[PDB]
Amino acid sequence: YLRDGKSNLVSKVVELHGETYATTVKMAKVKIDAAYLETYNKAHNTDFALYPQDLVTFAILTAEVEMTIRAGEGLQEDKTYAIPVAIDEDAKHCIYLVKDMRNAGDAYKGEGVMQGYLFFEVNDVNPLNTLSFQLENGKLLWDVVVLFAANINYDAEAGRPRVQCNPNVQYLLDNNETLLQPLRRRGVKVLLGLLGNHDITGLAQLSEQGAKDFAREVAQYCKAYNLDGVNYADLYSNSPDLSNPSLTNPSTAAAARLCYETKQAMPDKLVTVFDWGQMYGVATVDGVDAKEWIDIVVANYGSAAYPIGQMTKKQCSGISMEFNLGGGGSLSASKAQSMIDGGYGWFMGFAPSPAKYGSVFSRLQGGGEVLYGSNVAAPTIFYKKNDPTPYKYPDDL
Ligand SMILES: CC(=O)N[C@@H]1[C@@H](O)[C@H](O[C@@H]2O[C@H](CO)[C@@H](O[C@@H]3O[C@H](CO[C@H]4O[C@H](CO[C@H]5O[C@H](CO)[C@@H](O)[C@H](O)[C@@H]5O[C@H]5O[C@H](CO)[C@@H](O)[C@H](O)[C@@H]5O)[C@@H](O)[C@H](O[C@H]5O[C@H](CO)[C@@H](O)[C@H](O)[C@@H]5O[C@H]5O[C@H](CO)[C@@H](O)[C@H](O)[C@@H]5O)[C@@H]4O)[C@@H](O)[C@H](O[C@H]4O[C@H](CO)[C@@H](O)[C@H](O)[C@@H]4O[C@H]4O[C@H](CO)[C@@H](O)[C@H](O)[C@@H]4O[C@H]4O[C@H](CO)[C@@H](O)[C@H](O)[C@@H]4O)[C@@H]3O)[C@H](O)[C@H]2NC(C)=O)[C@@H](CO)O[C@H]1NC(=O)C[C@H](N)C(=O)O
Repeated sequence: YLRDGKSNLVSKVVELHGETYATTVKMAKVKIDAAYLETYNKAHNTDFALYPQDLVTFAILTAEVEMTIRAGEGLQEDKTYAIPVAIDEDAKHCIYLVKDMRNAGDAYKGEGVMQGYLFFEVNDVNPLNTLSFQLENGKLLWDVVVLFAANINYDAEAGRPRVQCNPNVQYLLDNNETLLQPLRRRGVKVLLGLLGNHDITGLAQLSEQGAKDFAREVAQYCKAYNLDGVNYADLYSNSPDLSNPSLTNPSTAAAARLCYETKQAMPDKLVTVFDWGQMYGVATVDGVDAKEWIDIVVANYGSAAYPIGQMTKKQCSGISMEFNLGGGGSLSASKAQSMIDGGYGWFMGFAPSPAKYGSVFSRLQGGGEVLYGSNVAAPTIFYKKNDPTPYKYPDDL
């Protein structure tokens, strides 16, 4: 089979932060197969446009061949383009999903650095508070943020599980242009959190068909509200009704099915998991390795995440900080160096709030110098719930 040589993935998202991106295609010759894009889009129910062929150069396989992707100027941003490359019948193709991020760089801290993953308890805290967190050199600390959380619940009137949004979640989605998109314009990836919610449905207990449908609903939410993917957290569900065709016995295999189907439905977006309950641990679905469908795994406070399948620690958190309750440690110089030495890709934080910024920022001292050459700066603004106005920190608290 054919795959991208650097990631070993048959489907690879490329974010352009400069004018060029170089990789290999690994198996003969390779070619861009524009006709296949219709087949790919039909299979995934996607609508990616073909990346301009004149921007892609191959150095015949030597088997591998160098491929360079150049950034262009005619294209629409916040849009994913495709490079379908062709040498079972699937093993004849791989795909690059290309996004130009040159103008949405404020969270991009460089190649090979650790990245931040932050959950907001949106019942209480405006996610615009992401903007309170910058390094002294102006970069935004938190590459990825989660709206914690929409729920999975049974819709009795429709006879199926659904995404169920409480009034706070729904208000953010309804107001996404003013309360979520300002983050995306600056390069932050905004994920919808999904969480169990005290009925027969759960993220690790959907049947195969139930998981396919719920995955497709989650993808529809991410498309409609212009979001960047999902986090799944398998907590708070009750025992399933095994007589219900949408449900099955809770298991890591059922959870993996949901993750796999979600990536299939939104292959250019992030599929991420909290490692708790039955949400994580099975490394293959339908012969496809987990590196292709778990982009980020974050662990419970006080633990580090671990990779499965072909994943590495680059897809894993090395620290998880509970910013409301205090546990999980600090992102100190010594911890930052430890995590780099261990090859971890992420640090996770949960439930920061402006009233506790003294605590939160105390726990971010020293680490930024090690990770980025620039410490986290003291905050000067904050946001109130549901209010787009930047307020002065700490005076306006
Ligand atoms: C058990 C245990 O412990 N567990 C644990 C877990 O938890 C974890 O997890 C993880 O972590 C984190 C932490 O860290 C978390 O978070 C958390 O969570 C929690 C829980 O939650 C859940 O639940 C709840 C409750 O529920 C119940 O109730 C209700 C009413 O109330 C109802 O409705 C329901 O239904 C339920 O009931 C039912 O069931 C039950 C049982 O279950 C029974 O009993 C009954 O009968 C019935 O049936 C809820 O609420 C929640 O939900 C919510 O939210 C979400 C988000 O979050 C969403 O999604 C949803 O939707 C919801 O919302 C909505 O609704 C509500 C109501 O409900 C409203 O209100 C709203 O608005 C909306 O609408 C879930 O489900 C919780 O609790 C917590 O919370 C807290 O925090 C936060 C922040 O973070 C805030 O925001 C809040 O508010 C709160 O706060 C509070 O608290 C705190 C402390 O804690 C503080 O800080 C503050 O300040 C406050 O305070 C106050 O209060 C308190 C009391 O509470 C007192 O104390 C004080 O004094 C004051 O007053 C949080 O959220 C999470 O989840 C996770 N994460 C992730 C990432 O995922 C785990 C792991 O870590 O771990 C565990 N543990 C263990 O495991 C241990 C072992 N076992 C040993 O042994 O060790």
